[PDB]
This record gives sequence, C-alpha cells and structure tokens, in this order.
Amino acid sequence: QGLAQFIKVNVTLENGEPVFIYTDANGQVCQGDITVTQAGTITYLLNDQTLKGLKFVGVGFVTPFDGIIDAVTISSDGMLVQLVDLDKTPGTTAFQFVLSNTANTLLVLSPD
Amino acid sequence: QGLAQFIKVNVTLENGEPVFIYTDANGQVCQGDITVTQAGTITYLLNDQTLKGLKFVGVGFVTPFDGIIDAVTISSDGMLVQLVDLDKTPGTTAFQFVLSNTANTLLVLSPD
Amino acid sequence: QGLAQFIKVNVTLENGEPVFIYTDANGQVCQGDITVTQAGTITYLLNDQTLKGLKFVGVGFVTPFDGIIDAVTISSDGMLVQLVDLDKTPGTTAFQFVLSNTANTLLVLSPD
Amino acid sequence: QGLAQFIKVNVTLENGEPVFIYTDANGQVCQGDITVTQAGTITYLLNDQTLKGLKFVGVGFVTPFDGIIDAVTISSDGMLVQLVDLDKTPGTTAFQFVLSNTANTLLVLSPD
Amino acid sequence: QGLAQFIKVNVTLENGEPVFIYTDANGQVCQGDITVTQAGTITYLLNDQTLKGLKFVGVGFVTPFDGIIDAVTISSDGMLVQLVDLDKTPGTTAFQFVLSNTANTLLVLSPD
Amino acid sequence: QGLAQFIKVNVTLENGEPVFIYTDANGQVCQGDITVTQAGTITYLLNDQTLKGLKFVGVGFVTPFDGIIDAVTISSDGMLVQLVDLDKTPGTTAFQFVLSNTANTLLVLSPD
Amino acid sequence: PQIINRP
Amino acid sequence: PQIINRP
Amino acid sequence: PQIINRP
Amino acid sequence: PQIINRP
Amino acid sequence: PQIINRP
Amino acid sequence: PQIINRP
Repeated sequence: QGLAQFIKVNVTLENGEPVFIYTDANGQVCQGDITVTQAGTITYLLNDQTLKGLKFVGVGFVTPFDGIIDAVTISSDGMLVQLVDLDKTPGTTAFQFVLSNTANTLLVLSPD
Repeated sequence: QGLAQFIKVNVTLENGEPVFIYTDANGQVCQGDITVTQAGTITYLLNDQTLKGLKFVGVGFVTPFDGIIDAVTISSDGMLVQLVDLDKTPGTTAFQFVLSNTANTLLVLSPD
Repeated sequence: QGLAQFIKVNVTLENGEPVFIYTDANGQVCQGDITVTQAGTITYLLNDQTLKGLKFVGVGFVTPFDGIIDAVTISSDGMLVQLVDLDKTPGTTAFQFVLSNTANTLLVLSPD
Repeated sequence: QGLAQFIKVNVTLENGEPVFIYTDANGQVCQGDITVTQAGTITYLLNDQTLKGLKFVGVGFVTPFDGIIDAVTISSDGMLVQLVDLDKTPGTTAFQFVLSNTANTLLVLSPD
Repeated sequence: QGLAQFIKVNVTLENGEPVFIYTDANGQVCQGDITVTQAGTITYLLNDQTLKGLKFVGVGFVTPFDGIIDAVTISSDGMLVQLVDLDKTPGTTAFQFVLSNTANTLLVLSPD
Repeated sequence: QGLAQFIKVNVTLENGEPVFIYTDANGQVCQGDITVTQAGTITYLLNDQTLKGLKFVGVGFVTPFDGIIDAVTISSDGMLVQLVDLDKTPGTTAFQFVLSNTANTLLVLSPD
Repeated sequence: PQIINRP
Repeated sequence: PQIINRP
Repeated sequence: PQIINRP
Repeated sequence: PQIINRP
Repeated sequence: PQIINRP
Repeated sequence: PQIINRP
C-alpha cells in the first residue's frame, strides 16, 4: 500500500490572465508541492473560476524521463489529473499543468 | 490524506478468449476487490499477455450514480485506470473493465 | 444481400439509476435480442430520457473473439451503434452497451 | 425490417494517386451506387491496397440536409462506414468518401 | 521567408443547404483560389452563419499525393485550417473543405 | 497579405533528457523567437531525433489571453504547429511547446 | 457514389 | 442483449 | 470487481 | 478551391 | 520561445 | 509544482 494526496487547483482571472492557487485537504493555500516518502498517488482537482472553460489536458515536464513520476492519468471531463509515483528513484522534478480553454486555441500553462 | 491501493490486471488468452487475473502488491492472485476505509485511490495496471493489443478505455458500472466511486482517470496509453473513492457514501458497487483491442472493433469487458 | 434489424435503446432513470428498455420496429418492448438467419446488420438507436447526457461509446463483449459479431460501428454523436453480423459462425454471444455520461466520468453499462 | 447491402471499397494506386473501385457481393465491379426501396443500411468495407495507411474518417455530402441518408456510423479502425437510410424522403444524393492517410496530413476524397 | 494569405470561408444556408462564399482580405467575394509564387501558407477562417454547428475537420483532395500542398493543420475549435505550400512542385490541385455539423452525423463538403 | 516564417524544432536527447534546438530557414541555430511586423503565420516543424516518439500536442502560454497570438493550428500527425499572429496588439508573449511521447504518459515541455 | 431513395 | 447466429 | 465503502 | 504552384 | 508584436 | 521523492 501507498499514500493518496489531494490538492485542489483553483484558477482565477486577475488582470485578464489566469492565476493558479493550490489548496490542500485542510483548505490552506500551499505551493502544490508534494514530498513522496513511499509509493502512491497525487490527485489534482480543477476548480476553474475563470469563465474560460478550462480543462486539464495533461501534466508537462521539461525532464520527462527522470523517473520521478511514473505516469499521469486524466479524467474524461478534464477535471482531474492523477500522478503515479512509485518513489523508487530519489530526486526532484518540476512540472506545469497543461489546460485547454474555450476562449481560444492556445493551451494554458501554470507558471511553475 | 488517504490510501493508495495497486492491483495488476493480467489478461491472458485461454481457448481463444480473454481471462482476467488480478494480482496484488504481494504478487498474489486475488479478485481485484477493494474495501475502502478512508478517502483514497485505486490504481489498476494492465498487463496484456494476449497479443490482441488491449488498452483500457474506462471502467463501466451498471449503477454509475450510486456515489461509491467519485471518478475514473485513464492514462493516454491505456495501460492504467485509477479510481477516486472519497468514501463518503457507504455501500457496495460492482464494475467491469472496458478495453479496446487491435484484432477487431468490439470492446472487451471483464466478466465481473 | 442481408437483413437490417432496428432496435430502440430507451434509457430512463428509476431510483436514480439507469433502466434499459428495448423497443422493436412495432413499438413493442422486447429484450433487444436478435436471431440472425443470414448476413446483415443490427442498428441500435439511443433514446436517452435520463437527463445524464448518455452517449454510446461502443458495445462490450466478454468473449470478443467468438466470431458471432464481425464489427461494431458508431455515429459521431453517440446516438447509434450498428453491428455487422455475417452469420458464418453459428452460436450465441452476449454483450453490454457501453455509454459515457455528463454527470460523472464513470462509464455506464447495460446490465446484460 | 429492412435490407442490408454490402459494397467493398477497393483503393489502389495508379500513377501515384488513388483509384476507387467498388465491388458488390458477387465480386463484380460496380459504381457503388445503391437504390433504396425500403428502410435499411448500406455497409462499405475498405480494402486499401495503396500502402498509404488509408482509413475512413466519414462520408461527405454537398447537400447534407437533404434527408436521403439519416446517419453515418464508422468503425474504430476506420475499415467500415455504414449508412442508415430510412427511405422516407424520395430523391437522390451524392457523396464522397473521406479518408485519412499515413503519408501526409491531407484528407483523401473519392472523386464522386 | 514566405507569404501568408488569408481567406474567410463564409457558410450560409439557402433552400436548407450550405452555400460557401469565400472572401479575401479586402472583403471581396472571390473563388478562394490561391496562386502560390513562393513558399508559404494559406489560412482559411470559418464564418458559419448556418446555425448547423459547422466545424472544419480537414481539407480533402482527390489527388492527395501530387505534392502541391505539403500539409494541413487545423485548430482545436475547428474554426481554422491552414495549408503549408513550399511551392517546389509546379502544377495545380483542387480540394474540398470537410466539415462536421451538429444537426446530423454526415460530413459536409464544399462543392469544389 | 502577411509574412510566413518557418522554424525547425530539432529535439535530441542529452544525458537521457530532451534538448530543443531551433533552426531557421538558413540552417542556422537560433532561439526560435520571432518578431512580427505585420499580420502573418509562424510554422514550427518537428524534427524528433530522440527515439521517444515525440509529437506536438499544442503550444502553451502562461498568459494565453494577452492577444499576441490569435490561434494555434496542429497537423494530424503532430509534426507541425502553426501560429496565427494578426499583429494588432503590440507587446511580447512567451510560450512552451507541448509534446506527447511514446515512452511514458507524461507530456513534454520545451524549457522556454 | 449516389443513393436513390424510392419510398 | 444476446445475438444468436443460425447460418 | 467490487468496491465496498466503509466510511 | 484550386491552388496553382508557380515555383 | 518569445513572440514580439510590432504593429 | 515540484515533486520530491525520498525512497
């Protein structure tokens, strides 16, 4: 068995552009960072408050072959992405969320 | 925080038809059933040994609105499906895996 | 030449869950079963009365390689699935309809 | 009940370009035209002999709202398209097959 | 460097059927034909005035391997298709636009 | 009329991770940056030398509503993305390419 | 091809 | 449902 | 398979 | 429509 | 990369 | 965000 961690991805608009605010299971603002100490999953739930019809399309990595995250799964409605982390390779990876929107055909990225 | 459970979905061919054999994190054969005692996730990994190019397309329920499972997520390569279970509604649900194959255009179902 | 048979798949909600009622070209309730006596097609039309945004995603078989059904085709709006049955292999197969819904990310199955 | 008609869509390459040759259930070359005298279906099976990885993507009509064809269904492997024709509206419609190919990103059309 | 040409694809309904009217960057009606005198792109913007929920699905060619057009790209909302023309092969090609609609499951073609 | 600019996106692997090298129409290494002085298009061609089955899935922006780029189009084989820039809004935008790969289910991002 | 409907 | 083939 | 929820 | 290439 | 618009 | 793996 592993652990399952749950982060809410709140997206609001400020000065006409998206702002990503992560909340934890306590309702506290956080950075959306996770320390993994055994095999398990991380679940990100989208709360789109932008009116721009945001949907997750995946999770993007500049170093996708580093072995920190094993896999990404996505719900059919784009409201959830989950990461499988078997925590065999030690180290750190960074990623950005990738989203579609209904205002235009550009994909949306979290800044970090 | 919740728990993350991991089941391997082995599919073999016997008398020309698929046979689903579930294994647990100990390598033991099991029924693939999960008791959920707090909020968390269940991860099913496909091990297709059929040569029929099986890929998960989702998880099917005869009673999809019963609230036992909150959501299903799927990897882009069809090798993983994950269930989110927030374990707020007590009770029991049954489901069948749904798979595509490269031999024909019929979808494949686990028997239970 | 073959025969073309037409069944309507009515889906209603009873006690918050889907109920599948098949009707034939006479408007009679039936089981949606078809006896095939020569090569031809079977057409299933969805009549979703659930308000849950049901759409066919395919037709699932526990014994998909049995040769009873040659192929499945689906319309782009998910309102029709058609089965090609060349009726060369004698015998019986059972299947369940597979549907998406707009309430959640779980797939929906007919019970039989 | 209706009738089910079956046409094979043979595609070959001549002078580096596709040539569509329709065959009927007798193995005779024909134009792929169908007269519909009662409600039923028409099934087109792709036989791609081009080496260009052709797959049906649909059936295109310059007068798509004329009511001659009720619907189009397509198999997941792009090898079959089926037309539903309920034969309520009298008259004539013309269409072209639409195919993808693996050599380039241009869609392929039958000439008529 | 090359040139980028922009054509608007206006679609209206007349006698219940689509009519394609091309406009140029001056707002003049034209045939939507382009002479290419160096490498570049052609951009077609959909202006659907039909109420039939038209979206580009691609650009179809009866002679797709003739080398006149190198590639087709499409926006995720189906409102734009772009052609890459590297203008190395001299000659002429003809194509038809291919569109989906929300009224039925038939694809829509421009007449030429 | 506008201008059409063409950049090649070369992706190699170094120390097991992707490296993005942009080349211009002269075969010179560049940053893949474009100054737009009138309405037109920018075409990015993928040259994947990684063996990881890379394909463009889109172009991601942290400020997707800034009006610098009007639209993104993508080829069906993921080898080309094109940007439409009508150059009405002055200013600067930054984006990252988003790619799928066949080694795992993580999306790949250019670093800038 | 062409489809002719005779109802 | 069930399909029965009688060839 | 079957999921049993005990909250 | 028609595209004419003059290289 | 970066796009700079000069209208 | 960042994931840190401590095995």
